[PDB]
Amino acid sequence: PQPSRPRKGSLGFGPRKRSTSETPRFNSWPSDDGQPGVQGFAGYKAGMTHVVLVNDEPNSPREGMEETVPVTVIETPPMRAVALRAYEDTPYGQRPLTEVWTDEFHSELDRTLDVPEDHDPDAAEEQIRDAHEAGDLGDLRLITHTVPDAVPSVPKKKPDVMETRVGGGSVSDRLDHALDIVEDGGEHAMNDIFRAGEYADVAGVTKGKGTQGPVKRWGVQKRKGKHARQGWRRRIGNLGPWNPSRVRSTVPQQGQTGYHQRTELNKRLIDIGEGDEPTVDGGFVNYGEVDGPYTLVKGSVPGPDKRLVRFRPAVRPNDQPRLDPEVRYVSNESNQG
Amino acid sequence: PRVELEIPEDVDAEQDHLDITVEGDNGSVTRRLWYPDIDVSVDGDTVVIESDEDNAKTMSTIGTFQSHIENMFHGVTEGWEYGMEVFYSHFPMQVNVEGDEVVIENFLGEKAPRRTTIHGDTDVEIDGEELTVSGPDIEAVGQTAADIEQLTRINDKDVRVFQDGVYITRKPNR
Amino acid sequence: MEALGADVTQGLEKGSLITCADNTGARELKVISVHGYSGTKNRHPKAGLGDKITVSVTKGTPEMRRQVLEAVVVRQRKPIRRPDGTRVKFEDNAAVIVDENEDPRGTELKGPIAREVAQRFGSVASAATMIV
Amino acid sequence: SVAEFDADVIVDARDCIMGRVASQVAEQALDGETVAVVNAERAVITGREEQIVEKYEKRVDIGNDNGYFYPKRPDGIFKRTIRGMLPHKKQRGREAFESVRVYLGNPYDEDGEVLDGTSLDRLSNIKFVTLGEISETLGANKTW
Amino acid sequence: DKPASMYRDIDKPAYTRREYITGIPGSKIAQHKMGRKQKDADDYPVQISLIVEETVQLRHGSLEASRLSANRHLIKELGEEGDYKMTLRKFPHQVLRENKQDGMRAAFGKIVGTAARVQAGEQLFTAYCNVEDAEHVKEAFRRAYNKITPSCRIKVERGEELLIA
RNA sequence: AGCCACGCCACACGGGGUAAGAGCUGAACGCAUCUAAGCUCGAAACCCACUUGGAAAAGAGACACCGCCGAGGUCCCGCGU
RNA sequence: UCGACCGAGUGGCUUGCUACCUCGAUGUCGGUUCCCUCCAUCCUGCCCGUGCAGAAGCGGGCAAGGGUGAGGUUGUUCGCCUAUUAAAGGAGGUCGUGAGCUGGGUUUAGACCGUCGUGAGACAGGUCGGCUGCUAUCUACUGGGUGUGUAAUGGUGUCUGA
RNA sequence: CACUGUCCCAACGUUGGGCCCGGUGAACUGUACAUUCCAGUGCGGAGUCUGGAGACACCCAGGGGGAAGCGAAGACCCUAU
RNA sequence: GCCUGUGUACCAGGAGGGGAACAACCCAGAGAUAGGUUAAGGUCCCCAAGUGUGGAUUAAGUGUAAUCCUCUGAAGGUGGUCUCGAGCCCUAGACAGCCGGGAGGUGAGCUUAGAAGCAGCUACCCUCUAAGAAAAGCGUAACAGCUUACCGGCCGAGGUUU
Ligand SMILES: [Cl-]
Ligand SMILES: [Cl-]
Ligand SMILES: [Cl-]
Ligand SMILES: [Cl-]
Ligand SMILES: [Cl-]
Ligand SMILES: [Cl-]
Ligand SMILES: [Cl-]
Ligand SMILES: [Cl-]
Ligand SMILES: [Cl-]
Ligand SMILES: [K+]
Ligand SMILES: [Mg+2]
Ligand SMILES: [Mg+2]
Ligand SMILES: [Mg+2]
Ligand SMILES: [Mg+2]
Ligand SMILES: [Mg+2]
Ligand SMILES: [Mg+2]
Ligand SMILES: [Mg+2]
Ligand SMILES: [Mg+2]
Ligand SMILES: [Mg+2]
Ligand SMILES: [Mg+2]
Ligand SMILES: [Mg+2]
Ligand SMILES: [Mg+2]
Ligand SMILES: [Mg+2]
Ligand SMILES: [Mg+2]
Ligand SMILES: [Mg+2]
Ligand SMILES: [Mg+2]
Ligand SMILES: [Mg+2]
Ligand SMILES: [Mg+2]
Ligand SMILES: [Mg+2]
Ligand SMILES: [Mg+2]
Ligand SMILES: [Mg+2]
Ligand SMILES: [Mg+2]
Ligand SMILES: [Mg+2]
Ligand SMILES: [Mg+2]
Ligand code: NA
Ligand code: NA
Ligand code: NA
Ligand code: NA
Ligand code: NA
Ligand code: NA
Ligand code: NA
Ligand code: NA
Ligand code: NA
Ligand code: NA
Ligand code: NA
Ligand code: NA
Ligand code: NA
Ligand code: NA
Ligand code: NA
Ligand code: NA
Ligand code: NA
Ligand code: NA
Ligand code: NA
Ligand code: NA
Ligand code: NA
Ligand code: NA
Repeated sequence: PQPSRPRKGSLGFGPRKRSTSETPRFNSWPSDDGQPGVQGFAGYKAGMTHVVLVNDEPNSPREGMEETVPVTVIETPPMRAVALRAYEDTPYGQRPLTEVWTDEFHSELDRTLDVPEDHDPDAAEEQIRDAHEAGDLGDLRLITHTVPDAVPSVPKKKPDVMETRVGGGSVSDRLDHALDIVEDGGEHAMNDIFRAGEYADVAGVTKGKGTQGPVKRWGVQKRKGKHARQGWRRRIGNLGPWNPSRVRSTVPQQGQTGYHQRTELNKRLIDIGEGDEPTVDGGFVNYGEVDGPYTLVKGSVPGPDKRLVRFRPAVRPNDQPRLDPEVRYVSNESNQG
Repeated sequence: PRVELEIPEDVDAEQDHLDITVEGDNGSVTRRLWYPDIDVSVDGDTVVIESDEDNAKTMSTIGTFQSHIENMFHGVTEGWEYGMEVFYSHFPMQVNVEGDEVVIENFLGEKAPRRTTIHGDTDVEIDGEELTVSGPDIEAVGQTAADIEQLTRINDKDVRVFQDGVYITRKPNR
Repeated sequence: MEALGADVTQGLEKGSLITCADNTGARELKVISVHGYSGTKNRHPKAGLGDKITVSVTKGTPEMRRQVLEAVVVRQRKPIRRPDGTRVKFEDNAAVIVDENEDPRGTELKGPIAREVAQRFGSVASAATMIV
Repeated sequence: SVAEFDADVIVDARDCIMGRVASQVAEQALDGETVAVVNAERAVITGREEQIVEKYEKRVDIGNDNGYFYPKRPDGIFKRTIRGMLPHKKQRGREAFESVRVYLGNPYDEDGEVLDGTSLDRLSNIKFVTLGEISETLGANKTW
Repeated sequence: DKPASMYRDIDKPAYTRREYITGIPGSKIAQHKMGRKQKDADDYPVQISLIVEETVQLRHGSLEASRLSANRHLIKELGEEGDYKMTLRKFPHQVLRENKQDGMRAAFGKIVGTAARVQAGEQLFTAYCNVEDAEHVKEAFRRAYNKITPSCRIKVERGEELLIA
């Protein structure tokens, strides 16, 4: 009597509404086991191509043989860690304490912030160290931003600004490590945080679909057979039982679909290069040509071309890193045709 | 009621709040003894367990506290010792101490080692097919001994046929 | 089961009529069920290259007809993907009758078998003329 | 939160029975007093931990679209306990309630006072739980 | 097997008069006198009774299951010719109706069976035994009280001082 | 081209506390006893972990800089992630 | 492991009883689609016993997180049957769900057959045909805006986490 | 048998609407109040009673869970000298 | 929360105070206005008045529920715990535990191939003793072997039946 079947779509990604921030904000950070280091990076989505690879999986019967793998090319020029923020531990949880800022700024950063003309870094740094001595110091993160002007395919000169955690080492060593990076002007690269063959989590705001119906948005069935000709095609049977007499939020309905934040786990970094190697004949469709620092990600990444995406080291990897996998071939074939 | 426990020779007993500590040549044991309206105190050379309450539940805990303390006396002087014997039929079982855990390899031919972590200051000493488990705290030692036996438990097969395991042989007295 | 070493889009359903490629005397087979397969509400049980399927003989010798047997799908029209990314597809859909031990019921196979079917059934591969 | 409440009364809930304190704090707030309840995490509820915990777990569990929002943290739980003793929907009730604040630990310089009748004797009782323990069980992040 | 919840209460008038009631089913009770019938009750040092603690109706099928399960135990223990006697004192005089086969039209029930009315505090069973066998009658009675509606008291009415000590 | 699935990528360890259960120490009841106080373990279930939303959380939050005759924002113009 | 007799109960899924609610109408059965729930658990996890060697079982405990599918006859619910399956559990939500669908059945007006009737006609007996209205005021929810409060100094950017 | 989007399982596209703007411009319905939700109670099927929970106001689009929604002094059933 | 009597008081046609709400349960029968004091029912907060007093019980959040469609909980269990009895044993040392001793005729007779305390039938004597069965229960093919009865010691204050 009515075979069962799972509900339509997950309830874990709700409410499905427009993201308030087109720059994604990481909900979690990797653990502190390693040496002091910045816990993420960012870049701009270009497109897709494929790659022939040598299977490095020790547990595959195909180990050593060639495999074709899909890749999303992301332009990953260096970013600037322009400040160091410290969090205090309080009964209400973590709160920003103070910030140590550089005096050295990229020319376009004033399109976004009101850049400090007058700051006292040492005072801030002192406040931080006093906190550490009191054992109230709870976290250390860098205020960082991208340099889209270094990516001509992307129309924006206005930088995207995001805060990224610094993990690893003792708190003291971590503090020093953070301060060293910032004072320079903060310039750092994909090279510095990530190595090819490692797993990253990639976060991004998905392609916007605007308003869509429950069939697309939730995966409910279309009306079937005779039912499909009666005046109803794409609508669900009912909004609920007689009682409770109200519509539950769990029933699939139309609404904003796409343009949500997603964090996708365990994305293998196939290569971190620079130059025009990955670029496709004719240009990446609706994007442009890539010549410059880039990252190849196994498979797919959330978002349309030009969208900012964020990297962090995998917080829950299934597999051991197999470093620097061998790339036999990278297709430059036109994506038109 | 009131019960008095004469502290034995070369043993010291200190009581801080609801904690009592017992020191001897074999070591030190501290215990929380906490039950409504039962006072445990060190007066001179005698430990005193008392309550204004005579009810069955109170007497129960009093008798329990007495035996707990006496066991502590025994543990810091004479010590506590459990004997254990490994038996196997077909697959030779390797039983060793690695750090703070005792490890069992090739149990019933299993590729994966079985492990248990030793409680407290308990010592596990293996000689051939014999083990001895020992220490000052009878709680820790008894449990460590038990964990070793329990570690060879098998739910899925007839135990009368599959008897392999480490078993407690000698159990302490007094 | 053992990995096929290929990604399959199942091209067959419960009820599909396919070629019996072998000398058993069964000509046409009707798919009935797919071994180890569980679907979902309203979904037609689906079978493809390298699946073991329960089968019914619709066309053939009188003695083979109406019989309910097991078989293995050795060819399908819907493409499959090989590890180098290329797609492979056949001219028909074909299965080979097999016993409880997965040994072919007949002494001869008719037409090509997909290489991946060897990664699963040795006896069937062995009896193959051509493997692609 | 960290806002520096000016209290006519600072109550120490440490080893005190939550409902007996709450009842007294409720009446004082309706009497015009501003009240700070301090060390909420160390406040106490008598009885069998397992049934106590089931009750509070049920409250976290219950809910719907309209919503039942039940606090996991010790300060929240204490606050809600007090709200139940006030006509908090009426004006004088909401005013009294907003004159009361509960704190994890003691943000004040002075120790609080122990209200009569509220104190639990740990030497006479093993069946009870601390609010802190309840919150940990409920899954609260322990900041105290 | 209709449940006793239907019949166990005394709510109804006494309905006993066979001159006005026909088709009354026979009782399922085999015997009211058990053990040694030729022997006087007073020959025994020990007298034990099962006392009913609530006023109720016990129907004849329940009396028989109860009697049976008690006497079977005595026979199994003291032996078929064993030295003892047991009396079931009550007889099922009250006639029972059921409205079966209309609904509540002409609802007066057809005759379905019989029950014994027992006032609280009365002796249902009385057993007479030798001192050595007294725990065997207590046990028989325990089995017997499980087969009837009310809670029961087991009482030694003669020779308790001889029992145990 | 785009949009799509029939195409492709990714989606858990582990820890904590328990139930049934297996035990330790242990009285009441000099013994015995997994339980009465105490403790060691132990479920796809509970909590954390992970993803999503979330300053209207009325205790309506934090930090840094910029600005209060001017920071910044809206309108406008060319467009579309 | 099965378990009679008798005795005591729990549920509110069947059936019956009652006639308390509605006859200025609370739209039927079955199905469908979509959502939530219960546990007396079919599978899965952890266990106990065995007439437990193993393997395969049987019986029981905790446990509702997830799963419990596809077809042939029949309007059917139910049920029978087939091949698969870890298993293809059972209930409640106005016997959930017609301002959502369907309209095969019951139960209008046409007609035939059987039975009954002098007859008009009837049956609870079978059979063929036989309609599905409404532009959403409120509430409810899914998504999207505009304002106010926070704020007797605004803003930019980054965060916190009840 | 043949055929096929009836189905697996849905996609993309075409035309007219829908959405925004100018102009034209009705009707149904309305005891009152009305931001509700979970339970309870009540003539036993409550937005309005009771206890709690939740709830800043206004507006746009949606598909129709509830107002035992609107529409018709029930055709069924009984009763009427 | 059914049908149908009967006596009575109530609702209907009865306010006001209790009872969370609530025709008939409790108080109460009521002109207006005003000051007192009570009734039912309450006195930790919501909420007027006690975190009242002297005792005792309960650990189950039992319970904080007069009456009731409305507040369930039964038969049957319970070394959970508290209280009140009765009998017997005990500092001439009880109850339990631990240690020691449980001997010889004799492996009783019969049966039986052998039946040795212990397959079965019958008998169930006698010595040495502080005490020890012609054996109360495991155990063996049958003897081993392990206990129980029974006695002594250690210990020291209640124990045991009901
Ligand atoms: Cl449909
Ligand atoms: Cl991984
Ligand atoms: Cl199938
Ligand atoms: Cl909620
Ligand atoms: Cl209020
Ligand atoms: Cl206590
Ligand atoms: Cl249908
Ligand atoms: Cl009057
Ligand atoms: Cl409670
Ligand atoms: K009607
Ligand atoms: Mg239609
Ligand atoms: Mg292309
Ligand atoms: Mg091409
Ligand atoms: Mg087995
Ligand atoms: Mg279907
Ligand atoms: Mg309706
Ligand atoms: Mg259950
Ligand atoms: Mg569920
Ligand atoms: Mg229905
Ligand atoms: Mg249903
Ligand atoms: Mg409807
Ligand atoms: Mg309709
Ligand atoms: Mg309509
Ligand atoms: Mg029809
Ligand atoms: Mg028809
Ligand atoms: Mg028809
Ligand atoms: Mg009601
Ligand atoms: Mg309300
Ligand atoms: Mg009418
Ligand atoms: Mg008519
Ligand atoms: Mg009237
Ligand atoms: Mg007051
Ligand atoms: Mg209760
Ligand atoms: Mg009552
Ligand atoms: Na239509
Ligand atoms: Na249509
Ligand atoms: Na309806
Ligand atoms: Na309490
Ligand atoms: Na809640
Ligand atoms: Na009739
Ligand atoms: Na009974
Ligand atoms: Na765990
Ligand atoms: Na704010
Ligand atoms: Na009924
Ligand atoms: Na009406
Ligand atoms: Na229906
Ligand atoms: Na489940
Ligand atoms: Na069927
Ligand atoms: Na209905
Ligand atoms: Na319908
Ligand atoms: Na309709
Ligand atoms: Na079409
Ligand atoms: Na509606
Ligand atoms: Na009157
Ligand atoms: Na009232
Ligand atoms: Na309660």
